[PDB]
Amino acid sequence: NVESFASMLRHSPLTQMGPAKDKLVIGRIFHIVENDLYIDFGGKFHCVCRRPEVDGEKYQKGTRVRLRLLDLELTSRFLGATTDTTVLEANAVLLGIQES
Amino acid sequence: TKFSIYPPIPGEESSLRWAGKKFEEIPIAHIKASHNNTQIQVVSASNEPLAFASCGTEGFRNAKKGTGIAAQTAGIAAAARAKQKGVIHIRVVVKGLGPGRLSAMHGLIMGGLEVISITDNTPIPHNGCRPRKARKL
Amino acid sequence: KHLKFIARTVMVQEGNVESAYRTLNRILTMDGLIEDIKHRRYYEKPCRRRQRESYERCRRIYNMEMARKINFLMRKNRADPWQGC
Amino acid sequence: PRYELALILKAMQRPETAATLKRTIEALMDRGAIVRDLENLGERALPYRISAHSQQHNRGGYFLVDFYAPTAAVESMVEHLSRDIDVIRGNIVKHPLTQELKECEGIVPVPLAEKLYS
Amino acid sequence: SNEDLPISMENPYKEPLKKCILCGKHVDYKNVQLLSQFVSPFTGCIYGRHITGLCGKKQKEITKAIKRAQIMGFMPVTYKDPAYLKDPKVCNIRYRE
Ligand code: FES
Repeated sequence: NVESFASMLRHSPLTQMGPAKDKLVIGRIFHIVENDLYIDFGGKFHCVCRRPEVDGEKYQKGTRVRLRLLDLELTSRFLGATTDTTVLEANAVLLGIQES
Repeated sequence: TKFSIYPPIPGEESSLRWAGKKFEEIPIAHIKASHNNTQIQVVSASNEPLAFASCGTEGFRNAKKGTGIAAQTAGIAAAARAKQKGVIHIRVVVKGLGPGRLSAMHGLIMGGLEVISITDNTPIPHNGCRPRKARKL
Repeated sequence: KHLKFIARTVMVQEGNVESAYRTLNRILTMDGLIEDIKHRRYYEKPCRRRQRESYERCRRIYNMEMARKINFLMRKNRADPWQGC
Repeated sequence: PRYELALILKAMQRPETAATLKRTIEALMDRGAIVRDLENLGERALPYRISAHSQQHNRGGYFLVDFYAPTAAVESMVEHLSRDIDVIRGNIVKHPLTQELKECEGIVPVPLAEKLYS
Repeated sequence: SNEDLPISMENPYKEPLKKCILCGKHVDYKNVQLLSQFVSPFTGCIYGRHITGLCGKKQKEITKAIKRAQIMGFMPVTYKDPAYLKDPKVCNIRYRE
């Protein structure tokens, strides 16, 4: 008796999230390049958010933050492009640090 | 107060005044800016001509009439002649896209007149008569 | 026949005649009246007018698509996060 | 069918306007129209100067005569409104209430690229 | 064969189409106040759909109503009626300064 893939997909938190628009998620800053923070939130792609002007130094690698998701994958189809063009990153708004 | 670019509506009493006169009574400076000439005429609110000027009347002739300086001179002369009759504030009604379209107004400013409103009355035919064929140049 | 000093009329604010004239010119340009007069100076033959309108529509569509593409791609215009690789 | 006559009448005294309205409705009835209703939108300045019967008008009274009439009557009615003097202007339209509102569900989007080749 | 398999149905999360502001409302030529909202205050030019944000059907209806009102003495042609200069601004255009 082993759980099937269908059951895992049905009960996955990402599946329960429904649409990713304006959803509240908890992400982790796994990389910092100057004032750009790369946050993984359990999705396929991370998201790049600018360091906030207030308490910016309080954000470091591993800091847990709250994000308002706009889209898991940023894709667009241009004129004559047979396939969608993606930037391999998500679109989210950095609300701020999350405290347990 | 809050300034509104929209002109005051005739028949409605507005607080705006100029020399104790209402907007409906301010004299009218008609400007026509052709490509070869520019004409300026001040009239009263009752359509009484008070002053007239043009590039040709100011001595400029042929191509020299098309310059903006000629329109500025015409505006200066028209403003002087109107001010001789007591004109102080004017409502500018400009038509045509001649080079002097703006310069004439400057002349009026240089002439001593005060412009309180700028109106465009360029004759734009809503698909009227057929204009001449394009120049083969 | 219409009432006068309503259409294409701008009130001069504190004697700033130049600013009022600029606003009036911008209003006419936004409404396309200036271009209308310029095109109506000489007759534009119907085939020429149709060609020009089609070209303008195609140019606007292409410009909008290119602007969208540039805005989409400029999101990646940031510091290299994996320098040295 | 159901027609609506938009009638701009010369700004006159109330008895004159009553006489003009009665005459116009009488003409409509003579041509065969069953007048459903008569409305008044008030007396107001015209949006532009209108010249009619060698006279220029700046103000007028607005009325709407809703009625039913045989089609062949409508043209005749127009002619009558042309020959009346107190009528600044008169236009008979198909009644808008006979034009049902086929509900729009929304604006269906279309990709912009195809517009170049389509 | 198993309950966990996905089922076929219309997208339940599908948000409704953003109907035009006049959708479901009867545009009339006698309603000069509504019609004037879509014309240029300084020239009376009818605004395009990219300015009014109206759907094609409603844009055509507004245009036809405006033309009918203009030709039937209900609406000024060369300018917006000054009595309606303070109506709610629905068109996406900015003129002054
Ligand atoms: S969006 Fe449906 S009627 Fe315009």
